Amino acid sequence: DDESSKPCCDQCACTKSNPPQCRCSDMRLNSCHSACKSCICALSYPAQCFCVDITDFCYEPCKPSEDDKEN
Repeated sequence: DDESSKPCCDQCACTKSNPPQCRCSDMRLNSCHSACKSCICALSYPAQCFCVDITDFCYEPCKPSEDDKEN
């Protein structure tokens, strides 16, 4: 964890593998950012983007908060 540009998320989807895989921030009807690995994008209307980046825990949704649930 460095700056506040931590890779956040919005959508979450995992698959049963070994170990399991987990791609979050799957689709977005706009554009991604520089917080993923490599995002594919269609600069055509309706704009579209995808993050082929995958992890093993699904980053939490965006807009964190210690009031909700974060120990």
